[PDB]
Amino acid sequence: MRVAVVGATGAVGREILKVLEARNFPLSELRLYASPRSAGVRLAFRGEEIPVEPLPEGPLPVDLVLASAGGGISRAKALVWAEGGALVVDNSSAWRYEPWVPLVVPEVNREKIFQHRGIIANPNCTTAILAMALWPLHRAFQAKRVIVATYQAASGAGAKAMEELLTETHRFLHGEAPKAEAFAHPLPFNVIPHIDAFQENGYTREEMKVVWETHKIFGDDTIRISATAVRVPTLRAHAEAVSVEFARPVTPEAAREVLKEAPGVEVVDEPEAKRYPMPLTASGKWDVEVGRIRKSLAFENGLDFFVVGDQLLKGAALNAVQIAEEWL
Amino acid sequence: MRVAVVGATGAVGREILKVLEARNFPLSELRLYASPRSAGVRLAFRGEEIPVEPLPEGPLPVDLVLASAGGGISRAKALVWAEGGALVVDNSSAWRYEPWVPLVVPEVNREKIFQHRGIIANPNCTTAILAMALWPLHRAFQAKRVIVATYQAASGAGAKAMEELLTETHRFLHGEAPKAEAFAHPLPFNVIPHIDAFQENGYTREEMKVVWETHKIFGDDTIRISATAVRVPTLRAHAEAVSVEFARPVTPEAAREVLKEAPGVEVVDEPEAKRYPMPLTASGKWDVEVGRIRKSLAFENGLDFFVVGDQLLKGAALNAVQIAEEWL
Repeated sequence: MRVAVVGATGAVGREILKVLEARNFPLSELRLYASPRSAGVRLAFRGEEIPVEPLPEGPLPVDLVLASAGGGISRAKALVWAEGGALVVDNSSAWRYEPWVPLVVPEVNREKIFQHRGIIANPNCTTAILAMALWPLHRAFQAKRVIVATYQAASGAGAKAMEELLTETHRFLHGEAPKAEAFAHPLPFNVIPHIDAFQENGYTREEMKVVWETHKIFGDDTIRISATAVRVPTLRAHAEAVSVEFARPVTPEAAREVLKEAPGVEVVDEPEAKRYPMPLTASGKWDVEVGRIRKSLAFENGLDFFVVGDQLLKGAALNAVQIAEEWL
Repeated sequence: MRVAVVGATGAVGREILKVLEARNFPLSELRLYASPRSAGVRLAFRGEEIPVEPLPEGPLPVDLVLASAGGGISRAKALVWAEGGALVVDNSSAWRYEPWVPLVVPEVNREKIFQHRGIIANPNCTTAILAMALWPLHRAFQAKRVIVATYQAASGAGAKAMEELLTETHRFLHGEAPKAEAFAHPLPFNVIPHIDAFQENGYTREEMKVVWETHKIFGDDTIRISATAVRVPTLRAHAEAVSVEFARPVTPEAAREVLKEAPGVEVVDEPEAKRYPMPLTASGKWDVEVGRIRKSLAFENGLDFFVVGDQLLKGAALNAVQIAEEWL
């Protein structure tokens, strides 16, 4: 199974090698691709060093293409590739909101993988994990209203921004005013209620995704979803205080056992033992932790939970994993 | 006109006297008090230093008393310092919920002042700054359902909890494991979905205050409230993302015009300009920043916004402002 990795040198692309390694993904070939910028650099796989070819304006030669190199190139290459007979999984937002491409999270609509006709859209970060937990609640209790507050990380802004936070928080401690460059403002010791592009209704493209992606990933345009994407001083883990109004009578004790069964969703819920989800323990694991399950006081039949999932893994883990299923 | 500070050395005692010294307070006596732990220290004030006294088991001698030395101590002397003839204004969770005690935020229930019997409670920092936004919106459209995902800083944990945050990040930035002592878990580069202590309902003592406290200051027992409280790696500014369902058709623009006219509350809401509240650009002001005001997609007639206010000031400031009115 010849596989290409368009985007290699990026945060996702780089994690894409290790999970791809860690799941013992059975390749045959090994192809890393980047735009000219990284035309001559080397990464590492199975301890063995592998080159990074710049992308050639001309489709060849692979079975599977795992794209994590912006929408510029993806919007531009998707078709060209799947035509060469390569299965295309893109982590960018170029084909997501398109009627012919399935937007999949293996815990939910794996069924859609085989409804593809050349490409498959990898979901947003904030959406993937939130689904990993919100998938089973929906199926069991039918939601109708979600209100999330995001505690997003630096990795979401790429690797250069993950680094910025290190160096910046560093100069901060030493007196010198943070040199904001990778974010809209200086992020050390602060929060930016601004993740993406502001639309006409007030929300940002990021916020708006929590909805359009859900409405499709679940195939239910009927769920009322509100969300505030906020950037915070954290390396690679996304946090999101969630709330929901249900059809069926919830029970923090019924959502628990149920949650206690869902795949890839470590339940982490113990107040007495100061035991709840945290980027402290979420970052690194393939799972998403979920805690603070409590009978919501806001809604007449609601729940307030907290969720954490590694942000670079809910890019790459669900990627290299959609393929593992393609196999199925 | 004599005043005393009980907890004259704590982070809050120190903002008190500086907004005392800054709002040119009509005092006439400068008695600073603190527990024996600190029975030998001197603070600043109008140029001269003042010695700090250990809390006397002999309540007296003053007219006004800005207490800020904990809960066990205010519970045991509020009544006494009171019988002496002093007016006790306490910034702690100890009297706030007693029937005969007025919980006051000048801008909302000033009149409640003149209906007290010795003690006037000073609400929860995550309520005061939150009340400055929700009040006008509430007495103009009428709240029915509030949901707030707090982003509280280490300032509210304390002085030793701010100082700790700095050295631990620094330590962390240097490749060594944070050694928490001031927080539940290591705070550097992380979020902690737990603030005070857990109640049986599944909610922490923190959240519930943001409710109970709101009911009493507002005079509306009926208002399905719901809080979520998380400590973020920030110095002394508190952020919250809100979503209040309102009865009267509300307007993002109509509500926005209310606020620019609401006291002690500055509006900051220009998306095209990357203009919204930020701990950074709000820590040290007497106004609370509101912005990101938008028509919420969660409910039919609702509003979502971002709120940022300085914790330590909405400790000291709301306290020496209650007294200013104890004069008027």
